[PDB]
Amino acid sequence: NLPDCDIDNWLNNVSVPSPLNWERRIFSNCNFNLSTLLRLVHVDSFSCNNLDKSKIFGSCFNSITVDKFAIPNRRRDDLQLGSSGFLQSSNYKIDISSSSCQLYYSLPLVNVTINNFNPSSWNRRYGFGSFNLSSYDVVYSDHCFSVNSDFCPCADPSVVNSCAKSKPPSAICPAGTKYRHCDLDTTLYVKNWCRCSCLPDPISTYSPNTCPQKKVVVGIGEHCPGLGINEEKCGTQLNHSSCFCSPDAFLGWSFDSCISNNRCNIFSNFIFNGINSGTTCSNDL
Amino acid sequence: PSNWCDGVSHCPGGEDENRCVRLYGPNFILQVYSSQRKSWHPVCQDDWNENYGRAACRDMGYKNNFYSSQGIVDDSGSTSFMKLNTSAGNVDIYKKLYHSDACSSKAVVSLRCIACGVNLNSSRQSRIVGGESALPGAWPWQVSLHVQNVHVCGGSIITPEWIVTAAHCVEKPLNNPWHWTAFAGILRQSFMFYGAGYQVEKVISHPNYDSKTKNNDIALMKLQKPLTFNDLVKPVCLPNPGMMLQPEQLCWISGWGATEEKGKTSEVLNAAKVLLIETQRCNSRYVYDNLITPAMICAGFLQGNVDSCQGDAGGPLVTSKNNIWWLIGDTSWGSGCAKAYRPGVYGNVMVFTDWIYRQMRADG
Ligand SMILES: CC(=O)N[C@@H]1[C@@H](O)[C@H](O)[C@@H](CO)O[C@H]1O
Ligand SMILES: CC(=O)N[C@@H]1[C@@H](O)[C@H](O)[C@@H](CO)O[C@H]1O
Ligand SMILES: CC(=O)N[C@@H]1[C@@H](O)[C@H](O)[C@@H](CO)O[C@H]1O
Ligand SMILES: CC(=O)N[C@@H]1[C@@H](O)[C@H](O)[C@@H](CO)O[C@H]1O
Ligand SMILES: CC(=O)N[C@@H]1[C@@H](O)[C@H](O)[C@@H](CO)O[C@H]1O
Ligand SMILES: CC(=O)N[C@@H]1[C@@H](O)[C@H](O)[C@@H](CO)O[C@H]1O
Repeated sequence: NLPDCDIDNWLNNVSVPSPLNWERRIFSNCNFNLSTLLRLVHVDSFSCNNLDKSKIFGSCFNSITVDKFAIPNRRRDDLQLGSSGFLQSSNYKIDISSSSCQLYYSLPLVNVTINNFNPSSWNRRYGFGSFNLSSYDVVYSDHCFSVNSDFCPCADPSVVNSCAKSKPPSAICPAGTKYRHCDLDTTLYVKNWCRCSCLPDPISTYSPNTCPQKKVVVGIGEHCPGLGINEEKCGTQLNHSSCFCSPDAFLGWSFDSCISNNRCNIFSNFIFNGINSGTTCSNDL
Repeated sequence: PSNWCDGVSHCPGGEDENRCVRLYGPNFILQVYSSQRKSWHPVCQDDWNENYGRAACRDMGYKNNFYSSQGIVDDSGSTSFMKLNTSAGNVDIYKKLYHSDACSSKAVVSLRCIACGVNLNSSRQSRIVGGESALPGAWPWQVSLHVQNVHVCGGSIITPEWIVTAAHCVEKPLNNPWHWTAFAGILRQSFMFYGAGYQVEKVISHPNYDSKTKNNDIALMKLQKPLTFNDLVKPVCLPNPGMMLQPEQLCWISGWGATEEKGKTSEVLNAAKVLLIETQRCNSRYVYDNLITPAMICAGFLQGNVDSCQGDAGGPLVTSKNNIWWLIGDTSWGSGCAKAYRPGVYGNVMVFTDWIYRQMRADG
């Protein structure tokens, strides 16, 4: 009388994610069948680590952490276990030491739509939105940058109302935050020359210490804390104006597609839990 | 001076263009300017004896100094070589040179006019900001210049009689050689007090030096008494046109500068490793907003923490190549000390290598 998990319905959903915004569904207290999961899903390849593939039949689990995200064509090879590629260091780390069965499969291009996102607060209170692209692209981060719970990309109205060269854009930051760095300097005859912080671009800042934008790596369970923002591209020049950063500043992202033989590629790292233990068992016999 | 090596004959005899001589390459391949084709061509080893080497170094602002001379296989890819002849009864070498397709010995001349670019072996020396102590003898060209027996700017030597430094230290009213006093081969600033001074007989400043943009910043102190060379004091070879100085190349800076900005000068000579910064990278809108003239060099780290400071001015920018040190830059000015995005800015000696020789020969 115990119902089915219907895991196959979740992978074959019309909404297909990206490695930047991989989700997680904790399947628990329901049935399944690996034969039906192998048949109803057009599998490219199926592999298991730290758990025998033949031992899934009959043995069961407490809760299955099921993740999914689409495969870029140029990033198919980076999903190797333990690699240091962009996907495994800035999109989704795969815990090698835990029981994980990886599944490779594709969905037809007629019923696949992609809801790209950017899990983060540091880079979504400060101007962002539709990832400008076409009807079949899959974002993938190539370097994740983390910042404090106080970095106002926008500079300070006053320093600039008195600067006179390198006038970097500026806006009133939000109640509870701290103005960006700026060291009013002098060179030969150019007076008050302001070289505000994180100047060139978050990935060319030869000051990996002065730029509050520090570099980081994703982590089992945790998505990307934040992407990249040219700090000379965030803000209008008018002063009395909120910290509206602009859509053309998001650098650190790349739009490779998802189309292999007339079909879109998707992956999964079914994280497991509780061998020979649980109430989410199966009828595989 | 300035009338030398310009393509126009000034004196009626025309010695200005017929005697234009310079070295070339890290292996010191001699060149002689050909007035008929307006180009520099190397010389043959064939039928050459050491007496002509005396005349070559003398016209090269090196007077009688002559270390060694031997023949090496050509590497510059030149199509023509100067060829000597012994049938002429005259005593001048330049009337004896004529063009030839190739030399019989298949070699060109490596001319050394002074034993420079060699120091005692030193292991650990990174004494400018963020480092450890130094050892004596590793930088024997480095000298300190004093006004009223206190340090103002550093200096480096290239001959027993000449010291190069920055022009902003010798700016008015400090353009009088009586005020300057140089000390050679002493590491501790507490020891350069009693009788160790070498007075400067005449200060030389660049004629087109301009203080607003601080470009063409070069200066030449000349001593009355030539420096007696030993293990603790040795010159550094003036670099030649035609070396492919790679980007990021490991160079060494030295001087008695402060360990931090606005701080007091160091008691002991400091010297640490820095890196080259390419000039088109430096003169962009970002690094200095087109402030870098072609006679200027940016060196150090954009991340900072290893840079020149006040008192490091006049110091040498040296690199190691074929076991010979080359003085490619002179510390002109620095926006802060040990700071990011504002590295050390250095004057290009390479643009002014010919200008040094023009003062060397006229004041010999
Ligand atoms: C509902 C379901 O998916 N489970 C099926 C079961 O109905 C079928 O009797 C058995 C044999 O083919 O295979 C299982 O996978
Ligand atoms: C079943 C399904 O989801 N696929 C539909 C198909 O029924 C429809 O006839 C055709 C129109 O594009 O293709 C998909 O939209
Ligand atoms: C407003 C918007 O974001 N959409 C633009 C679209 O108008 C343009 O045709 C396309 C070309 O690449 O670039 C998108 O970013
Ligand atoms: C969390 C907090 O309030 N502390 C901030 C920190 O976020 C910031 O990185 C640092 C440097 O500006 O200044 C501290 O005051
Ligand atoms: C010395 C002599 O009698 N012969 C010279 C020759 O050396 C010279 O190269 C040539 C033209 O330059 O003119 C000849 O008269
Ligand atoms: C290179 C050549 O053939 N020209 C010689 C010249 O060098 C020499 O100075 C002159 C007079 O002695 O006689 C010329 O024939």
